[PDB]
Amino acid sequence: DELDKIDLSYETTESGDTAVSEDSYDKYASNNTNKEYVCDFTDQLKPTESGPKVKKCEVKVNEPLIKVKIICPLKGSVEKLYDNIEYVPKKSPYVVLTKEETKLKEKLLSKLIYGLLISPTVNEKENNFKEGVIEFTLPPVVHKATVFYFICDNSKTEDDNKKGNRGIVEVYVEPYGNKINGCAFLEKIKMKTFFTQNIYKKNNIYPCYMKLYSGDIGGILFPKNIKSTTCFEEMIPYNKEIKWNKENKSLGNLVNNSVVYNKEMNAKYFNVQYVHIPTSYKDTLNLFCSIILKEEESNLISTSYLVYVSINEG
Amino acid sequence: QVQLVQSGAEVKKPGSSVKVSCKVSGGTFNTYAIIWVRQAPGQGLEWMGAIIPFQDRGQYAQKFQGRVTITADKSTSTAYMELSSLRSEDTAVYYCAKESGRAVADRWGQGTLVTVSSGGSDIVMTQSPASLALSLGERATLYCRASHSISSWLAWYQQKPGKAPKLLIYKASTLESGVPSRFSGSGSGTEFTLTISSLQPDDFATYYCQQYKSYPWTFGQGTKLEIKR
Repeated sequence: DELDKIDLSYETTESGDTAVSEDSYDKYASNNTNKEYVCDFTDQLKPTESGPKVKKCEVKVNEPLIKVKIICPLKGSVEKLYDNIEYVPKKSPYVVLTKEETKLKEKLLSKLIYGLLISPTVNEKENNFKEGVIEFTLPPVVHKATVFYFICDNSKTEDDNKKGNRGIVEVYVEPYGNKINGCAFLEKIKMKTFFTQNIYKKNNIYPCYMKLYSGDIGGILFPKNIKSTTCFEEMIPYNKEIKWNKENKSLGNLVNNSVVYNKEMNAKYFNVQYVHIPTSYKDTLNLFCSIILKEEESNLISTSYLVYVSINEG
Repeated sequence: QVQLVQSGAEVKKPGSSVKVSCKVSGGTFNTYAIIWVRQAPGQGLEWMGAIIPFQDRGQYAQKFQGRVTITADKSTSTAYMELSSLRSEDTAVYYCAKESGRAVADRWGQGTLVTVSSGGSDIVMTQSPASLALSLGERATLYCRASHSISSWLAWYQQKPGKAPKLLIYKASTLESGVPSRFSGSGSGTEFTLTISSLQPDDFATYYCQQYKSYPWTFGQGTKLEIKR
C-alpha cells in the first residue's frame, strides 16, 4: 500500500550531519501522563547561536497498551523558524527507523510489533507528520526488546547566525506480558502465540472463553470473514447478580472506566480489539457477545462464534 | 567522556579458547553497536563482528563463523568476544570499539594482546602509497580505493605503534572533534584522499582507510608515514 511502502535504499544516522556524538546529545524522557507518552518538539528545535544540538526524546516502555504521541512543528507554522524542517520517515508511524549494522533504515512498524495499533487519524486529521503529530498504541504483549526511531530535524533551518536543532525520538520497548486472555480466530506463528485460546476454523457454533479479573487485559483477533459482531458494544449479561437496564449493553456501560481499544476496528493490519478491566472494578459479571461471518464462500454450513466474558468469577 | 577498557593480555595453548572483555563507561550501551577488530602484529586491521546489546545476538564475518561468539552484559555495560580453537595465526591484538550515532566506530578500547603458545562480494580497500618518507613541514597525500561504490561511508584512522586506531575523518571529509585542521579528506564513490597540509612530529604513523557501508567492514592495508632519513 502507499501508506507504508518502504524504501529499502534509504539510509541515515541518529546524528545526521550535526557531527554530534551521542554522549553529547541532550537526552530527556518523554512526558508521560496516564498511558500516553508524549515527545513534544514544538519548543525544542528553534534556532540558537549554539545550534545545531541533538535533542533526544527517550520513550521507554515496559508496560502494556501505552499510547506514544510525537509532535513535530510544521514548516511555516511560525515564520522563519522552521522553513527547512524535515521529518523522517515521511510515512511515520507506519514506517519507522531501526538500526541495521550501524545505520538507521526503514522498517514496517507492524512487522516489528505484532498487534500494534495505528489509527488512520489523529484529531480528525491524517495520522502523519504532515499534520504535525503521529500516534500509535503499543499492544498488551511484546516478546522481544525492540528499538526504533523518528527524526524531526530542524538543523538545516538558518536564521541569522543561528541554526535549528535535530530532534530524535528513540522508542525502547522492553518485553512485557505473556498472552492476552481471549481468543484468536484463525507471521501466522505470531498470531498463534499471542492469545491464550486459538479457535481454528470450525463449521458450527463454537465457544471462545475470555476470563478476566480486575486489572486484566483481554482481546480478540476477529475472524477474517467477519460480517457482524456484538463484541463489545452490545453485550448481554447472564447470571442474576443485579437488575439489568437493557440499554446498558456496552462493556463501557457495564464496567465503569473499562477501556476498549480499536472499537472502530479501523486500525491497519490487525483485526483486533483489546479490553482493559480497571483495578477499581471488583464486582462479578458474566457477559456474552457473538460473532457472525459472511457466507462469501459456502461450506454448506454457516459459521458463528459465541464469546463468553467472565469478570471476577472467583 | 566515553572510555572502553578491555581485559588484560592472555597466553593460551593451541586449541584453547579465550574470552576478552570490553567495559564501556560514560556512554549509552544498550542501543549502540559494539564491534570487535583484531590486528595481527605488523599486519592490518580485520573486522570480526558486532553486537547491538539489546538484541542479544552478534553478527560475524564469515571468516570467523562458528569460532567467535560476541555477547553483551547490559547490567554491567560489558561486551565480550570469545574465540575458540585457537591456533598460532590467532596471535593478535584484539580491539573493541563502539559507534556513537554517526555509524562509524569512533570510540576504541586500548587493545588486548592474545598469544597462542605451547569471502566473495566483500569490499576490498586498496591504499597507496604503502610507505611515505617525508620531512617535517612537507605535505603528505594518501590515497584509498574501494572495489565497490561506498558513497561517502569511508573513515580514516591514525595508529601509532602499540596504540589503538584513532579516528581522524569520517563520512569521507568530516573531521572528528579535536583533530587538527591540517588533516582533510576528499572523495566519494570509489576514490578517496587524505591530505596533511604540513607534517609535524606527531603525524608520523600508519594510516588506514575503512569502508563502513556494509558488513564485513574492511580496511586498507595502511600507509606507513615516516621521517625522511
